[PDB]
Amino acid sequence: RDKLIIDTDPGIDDSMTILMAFRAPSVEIIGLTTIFGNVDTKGATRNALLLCERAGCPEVPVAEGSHEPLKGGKPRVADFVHGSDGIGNLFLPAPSAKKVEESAADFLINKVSEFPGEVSVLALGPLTNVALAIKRDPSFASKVKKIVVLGGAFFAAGNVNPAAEANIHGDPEAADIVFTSGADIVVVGINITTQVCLTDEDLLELRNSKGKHAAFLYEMCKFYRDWHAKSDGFHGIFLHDPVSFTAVLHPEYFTFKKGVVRVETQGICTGHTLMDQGLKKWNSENPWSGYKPISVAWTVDVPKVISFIKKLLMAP
Amino acid sequence: RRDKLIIDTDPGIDDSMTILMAFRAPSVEIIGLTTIFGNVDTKGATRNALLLCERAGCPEVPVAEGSHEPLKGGKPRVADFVHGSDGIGNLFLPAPSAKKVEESAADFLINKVSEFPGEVSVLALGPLTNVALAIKRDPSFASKVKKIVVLGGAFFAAGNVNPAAEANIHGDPEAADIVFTSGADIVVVGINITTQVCLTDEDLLELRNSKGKHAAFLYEMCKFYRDWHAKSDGFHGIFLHDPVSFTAVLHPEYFTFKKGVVRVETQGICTGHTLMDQGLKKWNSENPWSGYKPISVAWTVDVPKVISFIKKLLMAP
Ligand SMILES: [Ca+2]
Ligand SMILES: [Ca+2]
Ligand SMILES: [Cl-]
Repeated sequence: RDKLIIDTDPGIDDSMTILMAFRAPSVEIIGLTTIFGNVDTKGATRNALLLCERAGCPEVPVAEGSHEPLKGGKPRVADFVHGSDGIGNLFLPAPSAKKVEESAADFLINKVSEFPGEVSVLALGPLTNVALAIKRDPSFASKVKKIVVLGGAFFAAGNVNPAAEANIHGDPEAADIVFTSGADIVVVGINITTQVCLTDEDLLELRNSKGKHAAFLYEMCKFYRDWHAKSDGFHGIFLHDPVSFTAVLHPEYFTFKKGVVRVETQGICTGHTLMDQGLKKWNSENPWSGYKPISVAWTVDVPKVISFIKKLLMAP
Repeated sequence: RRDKLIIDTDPGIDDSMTILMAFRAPSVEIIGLTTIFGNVDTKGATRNALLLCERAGCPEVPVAEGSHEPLKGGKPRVADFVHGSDGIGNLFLPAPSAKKVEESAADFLINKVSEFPGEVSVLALGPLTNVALAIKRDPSFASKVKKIVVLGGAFFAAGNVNPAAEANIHGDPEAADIVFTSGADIVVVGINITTQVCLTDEDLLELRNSKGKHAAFLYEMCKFYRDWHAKSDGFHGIFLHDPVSFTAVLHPEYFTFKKGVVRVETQGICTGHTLMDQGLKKWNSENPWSGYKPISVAWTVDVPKVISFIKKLLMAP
C-alpha cells in the first residue's frame, strides 16, 4: 500500500485517473490537492470533492491550491478542451463535502513530513503547489518518495502551441523549480502519452461495460473526444493523466532515460521542456550543467498500459 | 547550362570540403563566396575562402567579406577547439595572393540576385547574418532569390553547442529568425539529419589513398576535425554537416521534406533553438508560428546515396 497525493486540475482525464486510483488496491490516496489549468482552481476543487463523493470516499481530504501561477495573473483555462465546468459540461449539482482549511502547499509539506520517504506525489496539472512546497520547505524534495509528473513534450510538439505542453505552460517557473529540486522525479511527456489512446470503439466498449463509473466516464469523455477530433484529427482520446498513474504503479511498462531537464520561462518557447541526455561532452558550462538528473519516460509498452487502464475503468 | 550558386560560409574544415566539392560539380556555377564568422573569425574565413579559390584553380571567383559580428552585436567566440586557430586544422598556410572584392557579402548577395532574378541559389553554411542583412536592406530580395538552402538548426533533436541549439543558429539567432520568416523559398537541413551521415576512419584513409585532386589537403584538415568528434561525440571519424546541405542543393530526391513555419528562440536558456510547426494540429488561438509562410525542413535522408555522392566529389581526380 503506497501512500499517494494527487495534485490535479480536474479535468476530464484527471477525473478518470482519480476514479481509477480509488479502485487500485496497492494505492492509499491520502489526499487530492487542486490547481488551475483545465479549469479555474475553485472549479477543480468542486470536481475533486464531487469525485470523492462519487467514489464513495467523501472523507478523503481535498486541499485547494494556488489560484494563479508563481509569476501571478489570472490563468487562461482550457475550457475549449474540458468544458466550462472542467468536466465536459455535465453541470452537476454542488458537492456536500467541503475542502480542508489548509492550502495544497501546506497539505503537501504536512503529509510528506508526517511519513518521510513514504508519500508519492502524482502531479496531473501545473506544478505551482509542488514548487510552493519546495520553496517553503527546502527539505520537501528529499522527503517526498517520488514525484511522477504528467507534463512536457520532449523532442516533440507541445499541445498548447508547437513549443509547450499545457501543464508546463500553465506555470513554467514552477516546473523549472520542480525539475531542478533534486527530488526523485519521473516525467511522462506527451511524446509518450500521445502513443496511448482510447478509440471511439474503446469508448463504446466502456459505455457497454459493467464498470462502476462507466456511464459517468463515457458522458464526461464526449466533450474531451470532440476536442481531439477537432484539433488532433483523432477519433477518440489520448490518455495523458491515466498513463502517468500507470507509471506510478507499473514503471516496468516504460523505459526511462536520466538527464537534466530545464524549462524555458520567457520568449516564444515559454513552457518548452528540454532534457540533456548527457551523450555529448560539452566544451563549456551551459544551463543544463551541475543539476541533478531526473527520469524521463522514453518508451512505453502500449498494449500493457492500455490493458491495465481498461481493467480499472471497466471494474464493477 | 549551369545553376548559379553563392556559398555563404565560415571555412572551417567541412565548409572547405564543401567549397572544393562545389568547384568540381559540373552542373553548378559558383558565382561567389560570401564569408561569415563561426568556426573562425570573419577575417580567417575570408583568408580561407580566397585560398580555396586559388587551390581549385579559380582565383577569379569573387570573395565578399561579410559581418564580423551577429545582428545583436559583440565579438563572437569561435569554434577554434573544433577547426583549429586558422579554421582549417592548424595548417598555417601562406597568405593568398587573390584579394576580396570591395563590397560587403550583404551587398554582393543583393547585387547578384537582382542581376539574375529567380536564377541564383544561396547555400548558407554558417550563421545567417549576411542573408538577414540582405533581406532587411532589400525588401524584394526574398522574391528574387531562387532558393536558400540552410545548414542549421536541430529539429526535435539535441543541439551541438548546448542541448537547445545548433552552432550556426546560436551564432546569430535574430538573423536565422529573419531568414526563416522572410517568405523566400527556403530548405533547412538540421543536425537531426546531418549526424546520420558520417565518414569513418576507414573512409578517411580511403580518401587519403585515392586519386582525388585535393585528397592530401582534405585528409590533413580532417585529422584535427576527427580528434574533436572522438573527444566530444565519442565517434571515430567525422560527421558530414556542410557537404550534406550541398547534396540537398543538387539531389533533393535523396531526402524527404516536411513543410512548416520555423521560429528561432532569441533569448533565455533556449537561445538559438529552432522549432517547426508541422501544421498537423489545429490550434484554438494564434501563436508565434501563426501567419508566416511555411519553409521546407529535411525530415529523412537516404544515407548510402548521400555518402556515395559526397565520396565521389571528394575523390574526383
Ligand atoms: Ca490534468
Ligand atoms: Ca560551416
Ligand atoms: Cl504562462
